[PDB]
Amino acid sequence: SDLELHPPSYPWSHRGLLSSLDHTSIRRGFQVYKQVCSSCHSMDYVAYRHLVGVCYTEEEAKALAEEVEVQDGPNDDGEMFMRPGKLSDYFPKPYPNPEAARAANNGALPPDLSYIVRARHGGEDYVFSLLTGYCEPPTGVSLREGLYFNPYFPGQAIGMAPPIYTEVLEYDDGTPATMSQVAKDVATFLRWASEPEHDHRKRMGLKMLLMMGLLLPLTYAMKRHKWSVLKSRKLAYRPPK
Amino acid sequence: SPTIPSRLYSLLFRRTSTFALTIAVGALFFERAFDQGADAIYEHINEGKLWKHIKHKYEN
Amino acid sequence: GREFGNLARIRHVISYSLSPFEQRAFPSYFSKGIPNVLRRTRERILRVAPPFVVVYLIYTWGNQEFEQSKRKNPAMYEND
Amino acid sequence: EELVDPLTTVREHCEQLEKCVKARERLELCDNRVSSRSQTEEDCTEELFDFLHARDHCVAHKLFKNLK
Amino acid sequence: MTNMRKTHPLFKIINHSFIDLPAPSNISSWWNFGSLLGVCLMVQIITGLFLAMHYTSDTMTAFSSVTHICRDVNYGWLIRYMHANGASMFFICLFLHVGRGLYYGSYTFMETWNIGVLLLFAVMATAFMGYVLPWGQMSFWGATVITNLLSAIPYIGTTLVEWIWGGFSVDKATLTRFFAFHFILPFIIAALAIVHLLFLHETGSNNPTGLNSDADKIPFHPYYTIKDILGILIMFLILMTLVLFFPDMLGDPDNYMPANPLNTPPHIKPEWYFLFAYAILRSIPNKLGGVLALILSILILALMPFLHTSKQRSLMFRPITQILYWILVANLLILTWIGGQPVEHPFIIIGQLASISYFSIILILMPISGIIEDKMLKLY
Ligand SMILES: CCCCCCCCCCCCCCCCCC(=O)OC[C@H](COP(=O)(O)OCCN)OC(=O)CCCCCCCCCCCCCCCCC
Ligand code: HEC
Ligand code: HEM
Ligand code: HEM
Repeated sequence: SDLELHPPSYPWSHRGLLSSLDHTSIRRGFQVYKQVCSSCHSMDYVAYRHLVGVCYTEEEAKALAEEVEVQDGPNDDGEMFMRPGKLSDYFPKPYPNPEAARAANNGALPPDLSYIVRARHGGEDYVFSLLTGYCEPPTGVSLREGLYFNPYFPGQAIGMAPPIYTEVLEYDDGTPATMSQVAKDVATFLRWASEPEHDHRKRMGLKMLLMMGLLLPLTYAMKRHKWSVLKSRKLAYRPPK
Repeated sequence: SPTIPSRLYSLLFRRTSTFALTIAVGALFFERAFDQGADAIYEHINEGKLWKHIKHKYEN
Repeated sequence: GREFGNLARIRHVISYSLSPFEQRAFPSYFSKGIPNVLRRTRERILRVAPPFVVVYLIYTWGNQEFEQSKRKNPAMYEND
Repeated sequence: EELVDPLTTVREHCEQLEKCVKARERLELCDNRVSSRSQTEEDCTEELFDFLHARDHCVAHKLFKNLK
Repeated sequence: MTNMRKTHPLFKIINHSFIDLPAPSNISSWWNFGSLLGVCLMVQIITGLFLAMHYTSDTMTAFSSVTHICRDVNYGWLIRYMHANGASMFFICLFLHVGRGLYYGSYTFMETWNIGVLLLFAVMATAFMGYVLPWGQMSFWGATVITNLLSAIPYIGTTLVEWIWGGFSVDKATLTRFFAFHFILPFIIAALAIVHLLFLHETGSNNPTGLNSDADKIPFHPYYTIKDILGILIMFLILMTLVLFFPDMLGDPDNYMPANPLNTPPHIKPEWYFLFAYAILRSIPNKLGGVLALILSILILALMPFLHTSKQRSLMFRPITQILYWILVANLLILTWIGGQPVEHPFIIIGQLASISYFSIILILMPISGIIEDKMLKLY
């Protein structure tokens, strides 16, 4: 069907005008991506050093980077070799090229989730509604293998199997990993991944509002000084008759 | 008894060079005070959410 | 060629002004600003507003007409 | 001791409201009409969309207070 | 001694154009807008220069360079979104400047008006190629659609489009030459703005009453200096609340995907300030008809000084033409709304009626109304 279903507005902790992101939720959503979403989706523009000072310390992010193996080279014989990862390494590819993703995902290409709440209408609301909106198809419509019904996906036939259920991973802080909690955490993490400057942007905006609230009446007062020399000027016509 | 703007004019605002000096000194002091106040407002709006609020839990 | 001194020929006109340090920058700002703004908006509201009012009506009608254009016609699938 | 998703509890609590149960009634009238006909190309995705729109609107009104 | 301000040959021009320039005392805040445009131009140039130290005009690396600017350059996201929202602010100030010129009869300064419409064409071309530059999905498909409809010219159109492309389609050569042209045109815009200021300064500015303001003129400094400073401050407030709080309310989300030639978007738009012209371009079911409709929809401002049939310059004392002017602003907003809508019912008939009404109000209704208004004052 060509009819579309808009996702609703959720009360996010960063929804407000000066409201920053909850960094524990970004840490939990990074764990959700690492354990679930990294098998199919890529994060080509995010590195491990971006996690320092946001969700993890330097040594925690160093351990996270060294858990994986990165292709590197050329060696002195001219051959490629695996090495442990470091902080300057970006997040590992699931597939070496998109045609391998097409072959491994029944013809569908799992998109790079680095701008996925910036490239979709709804933002993180759309991601939450897509992850928590898998349901049985209604009567009249039928779907084949490799397809799953999702009313928030355009066309209502998504090639992605439902990846999140109750207790799909174990959190580091002991939070109960329900489907809604895991989806909210990964939506917060994807919002941070699309907008890493978000808290700094809102702090800059707060300083800008304070500075403009200081400076606009003062510049208005200077203008009205230099113009109130003219705005009380009185004229008189005195013809000699 | 002169008032505060009158004494501010007599000591600082008359000469243009002293006007520039008090503008520069007030600029640096206002910069320090304004960054401190605006920052404190920003963590007061978003307490328990920034990295410096949850930073003590993970550092060893 | 066109500067102060040779702009216009003015005779018998007296202007009075005072120093900006002598007068207030906001002389009765609200108590005369509100009726002046009300006078200006009542002299211009009938010329300005009704085009934007009918833009609002056309916008709402077009959006709702598109929404019922995407609506399923119940007359179909009635014969069988 | 299964870990209960708060989204489910909020979902039937929101389906207890009136616009959701009216849209659900139209959905059952549609599946009664469609599933009892042999050959047709009718699909009623639109009032399933209406029911989901109302239900997830009132779910998103109050879901996030139960999530840590 | 010697007055250095009125004698030094570099300070003499600065004096005559900004300090001792006799300006009308009663010009409203609308006369700020052109100065804002100049400031916006400088802002764009400055931000553009700081985008040019990290941007690469290669189709493999353009999106990667833009993401590197947003993510790794210190405050690079700030400069990029300042550049984008400053282009939007440029077009806001440009539209209000043109509306001031239309309302107050400033088009009787014919040379200034013609240099203006040349500047408007140059700014639109610069913004189009700049929007092509990040090489997103939306940039590639907007460039493809605009050049494909430019191919409608008979007997030279396909050759001209393949010459502009440098190939069979929109490719690496198109992006690199668009980077060069988008770099070089704002300096030509600055030179044309200098010519614009000279052609205005031969005769002074217009006032909202439309009368000869020679009896009441004031120096530009300090009155319009501090007024322009206040307008600059307000425009900076709106620009920074557009950048720091709602950085994507005016852009399209599909530009954050990489350019896929295989995948077409479901709905193709230019950015919002082109949108009304796009509506006019699709109000005729003929390719040449739509192209000439767009060209005359921009060039009707150049045709405007020959349509003035009234004995009064401004619209301050002309209520019927005021009503027609606000109806013109109304259906310009309507065409802007239609241009972002897909081509089904009732958007097609609304856009056709809006384009017909736009051309009939500018061409027919305003001179007839001016004749009627002259008849009411016992002048005709
Ligand atoms: C007959 C007037 C009666 C007025 C009664 C009100 C009381 C008057 C006495 C008390 C004073 C109150 C304040 C006065 C303010 C200034 C004076 C004023 O408002 O005058 C009326 C004004 C001008 O009158 P005038 O121009 O002579 O009328 C010709 C109509 N075409 O005329 C108007 O304001 C009327 C404006 C009507 C505009 C209608 C526009 C309809 C079409 C819009 C199309 C927009 C685009 C649609 C889509 C197109 C594409 C699909
Ligand atoms: C392999 C089984 C995958 C897992 C694990 C995850 N995703 Fe995925 N995703 C996959 C495919 C094959 C597709 C494309 C399907 C199609 O029909 O296009 C997707 C798509 C997405 C999208 C994009 C939706 C859109 O409108 O384009 C998103 C936002 C998405 N997937 C999210 C997502 C998340 C957050 C995951 C971790 C829990 C995740 N996916 C895992 C394949 C797979
Ligand atoms: C000579 C000065 C200029 C230079 C060097 C310049 C350079 C650039 C560069 C490198 C980009 C790509 C980076 C990006 O994606 O933002 C860009 C984008 C852009 N430029 Fe410019 N530019 C200049 C002036 C202008 C002007 C005057 C306008 C307005 C008409 C403009 C409008 C744009 C737009 C709309 C974009 C797209 C922004 C986006 O990605 O959304 N530029 N410019
Ligand atoms: C590139 C963007 C432009 C810039 C930088 C620019 C710059 C200026 C400046 C500085 C002024 C003098 C101050 C003022 O009166 O506002 C001015 C006035 C003027 N401009 Fe422009 N302008 C631009 C676009 C245009 C366009 C597109 C037109 C034609 C529609 C135009 C026509 C005029 C006219 C007629 C005036 C005289 C104002 C009057 O006396 O009423 N300008 N412009």
